This record gives sequence, C-alpha cells and structure tokens, in this order.
Amino acid sequence: NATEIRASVGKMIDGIGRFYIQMCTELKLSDYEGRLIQNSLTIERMVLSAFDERRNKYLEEHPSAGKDPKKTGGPIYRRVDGKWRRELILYDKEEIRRIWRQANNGDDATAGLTHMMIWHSNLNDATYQRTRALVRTGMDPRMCSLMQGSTLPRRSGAAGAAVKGVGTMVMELIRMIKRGINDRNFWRGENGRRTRIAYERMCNILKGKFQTAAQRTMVDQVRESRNPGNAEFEDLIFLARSALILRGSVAHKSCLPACVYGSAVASGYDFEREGYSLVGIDPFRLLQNSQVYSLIRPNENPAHKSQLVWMACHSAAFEDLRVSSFIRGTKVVPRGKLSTRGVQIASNENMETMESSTLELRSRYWAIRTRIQPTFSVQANLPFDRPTIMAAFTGNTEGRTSDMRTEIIRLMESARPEDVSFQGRGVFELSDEKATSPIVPSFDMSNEGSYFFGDNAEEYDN
Ligand SMILES: [K+]
Repeated sequence: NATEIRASVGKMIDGIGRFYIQMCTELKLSDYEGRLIQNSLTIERMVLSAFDERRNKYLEEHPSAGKDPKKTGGPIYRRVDGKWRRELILYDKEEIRRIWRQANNGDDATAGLTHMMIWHSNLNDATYQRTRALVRTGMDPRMCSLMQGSTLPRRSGAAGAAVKGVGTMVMELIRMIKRGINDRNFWRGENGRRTRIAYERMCNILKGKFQTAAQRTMVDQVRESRNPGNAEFEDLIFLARSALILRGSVAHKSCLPACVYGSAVASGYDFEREGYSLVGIDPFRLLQNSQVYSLIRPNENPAHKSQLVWMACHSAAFEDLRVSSFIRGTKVVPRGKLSTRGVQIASNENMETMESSTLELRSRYWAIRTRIQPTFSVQANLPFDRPTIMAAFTGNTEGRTSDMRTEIIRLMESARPEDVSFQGRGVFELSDEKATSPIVPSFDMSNEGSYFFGDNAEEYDN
C-alpha cells in the first residue's frame, strides 16, 4: 500500500514542482527570483485562487489584487539596478488552471492545491498571534497552543480538518452557536438543518481528535443539543480547557513552499519514481539540498527569518522548542524573541529599504514523526508550563456540572509520567538515512519550551 502511496504523494509533488518551474518560465524570473520565497507565495496563491471559485476553499482573498473576478495574481519582485522592485501581475484564472493541469499530466491534482494550502496554514501558524480571535470567542488567550490550522480558509474538509487543533474546532463551533444566539431562524428551515448537518460534522471532527472516552462522550452530549446555546458554549470551553492537558490528536504536516519542489524537479529528481512521504527524511533531504532566498526588512535578523520559515516547513510551531532546537542544531527561540516580522510584504511597505537574504533551512539531524511510526522518540507536544496549568484548571468551582465534567477533571489531575496523544520526533544523523541509530536527545533545560511564551507577533486579523 505504501508501496503505491509513496508513489501517489510523489506524483503530487512532481506536479507542484512542474507547475512552479513553468510559472517561472512564464514570468521570466531570474534563478534567484524563482528562489525568492515571496515570489513562491504569490505564485502558490495564484493557482489556489484560480481554483477557489471565490468559495474561500483554498484561500482567503484580500482582494489586494483582483476586482475583475476572471483574473488573479499579486506582487512579484524582481532585482533591477541595485533595487528590489515590486510589480502586480494579473493573469487569467483560466490560463493558470490550464498551466496547472498541464503540469499535472492533465489531472486536477486537488491534493497539490491542498498541500499548498496547508503550507500557507503552517506559515501563518508560525507567524501570527490569534489572541484577539480567542477573546472574541470567549476563549482564554492561554489556549493559543491549541490553535493549529486556525487560519485555514472557512471552507475545506478533505484534508483541511486533520490539521486543525482542538481549539480551532472549539472556536469554530462556538462561532456558530454565538450566531444562533442572534437566531433569526439560524436553526430552522432549509438553512437550519443545512447548518445543523455542518454543526454535526464539526462536532464529529472534534470528537475524533479527542483521545479519551470521557471527553468524546461529552462531545456527543453537545452534538445532540438541539437549539444550541450558552449551555454548550460552556461545555465546549470546558472541553478546550481539558485539551490543554488531555491533549488532542492533531496532524502536523510538513509541507514545503512550491519553489523548493520546483528546484528539486529541475534538478531532475523523480518523486513519483522515488516516492515521497511527509513524515520522515524526505522533507529534510529536500531542505538540505535547497536554496531559498527572502526579502528582508531593515533591522530584521536573517537568522530569525530563517527560523520562521524552517518552523513553518516542518510544521513545528506547536511543538516543544527544545526538541526543535535539538534537531536544528541551533537554538529555536520563542516568537517574542525573534527579530523579524512575517515573510509577506504588505503592499504598503516601502521597496526602497528592502533587501534580500539567504534562508538557512538546514538541520543538524533529521526526524521521523512518531505516534506515522512508533520507535524510541521523545514527546514533541508542548511542556506543562505554569500558564497552561492555570488555564486548564479554572471555572469548575462554577456553574454547570456533570459526571462527564467530574471524570476528565479526575483524569486531568493525575495525567501521567508520559502523557496521552503522543506527538513524537525520532531523531537520526543525516548520515543514517535508513534510520539504523536513534539518537537519544539531550535538551538544554534552560530554554523556553513554548513558541508562544512572551509572544508579540502581529495579530492575524490585520
Ligand atoms: K518578535
């Protein structure tokens, strides 16, 4: 089966690569410019757009370049006369779709679109705080670590779901409910058994991430409300709190930008023939041989920009910094400590003071995602820091109450020498491709374990 799965995924990767190579030819990019990560973004967003049908399935459109709905594109950056120059290209969505399909042996390769969509999601996860979204949902900002895939477009399911975290689901459910509290037949008619079927589906997706019968059970109690309101809200928030301790099973998917794949395909790599898996050496191998540049703002530290992108590539934001640091071979610091802002350049920034720099995306070691395999690894889910504890164990002194609420607290209060939902990394030498010798990591215990400690990133909604 993996016999043909590695092929199937490989096949996808070829397609993104070929697509990218061709888009580079189209736009007449210099080798450097094609390796410019902000150009990679614009090109990815382009193809995503061309297939979105304005559904917000694959992306959210600004619309900072597209009033004419038949057309799509964004800022492309070229090096001219010792200056970085930004131009907005517009293309026919039809034309893009053409090129995309052509790069995919004539297929629709929806998996490729999704792969790019997740890469963006991962990049946003590494970059932007969601503190504001959480309060407006009545959640606790210390739940920031449950907010995987929080930034995925409002329509997706096929593969979108697996990467969303427990908080993201709670937030999405709460948002629905909250709007059944300004009613207007939100729950009656065609519409309100339409949404009622959505709501059901979501609760199930939620339920699935949960890894104890107590919490799943409690989820069912919420699903099978009927006019959902403040009652369920409370239970959900209760549920999110429990997810800080009895954590959910959430897929972390390591998806690289299109330029990396493009470059590998131009280097004659045959992904379909060789196979591809997101879960082990494959993305590490690619990143070791890659050459990606980035635009850089004055007073930003190239190394920090580098961290930001590495993290995103390896989908590592909600993972223990100490593990990341160990695999990278240089300290992976919390976002608050990072002398950089996001990879994308707001259209009002700038170009006069802009520079480019080389991204450092290598790693000292490589790793297999465990419990996806299960040898000797170490927990790569976040540590129990004070603030996680404090947010996990509150308003139960209060209000609502149940046998489901009492179990759960019970499980929480006693929560193991090891811990439920084991997201791992097994770590190997790059000189040990076949994985013959697990390295037992030695963490530096003085490092902060949470990407989100002292966070100060721009808030995502802006
Ligand atoms: K910062």
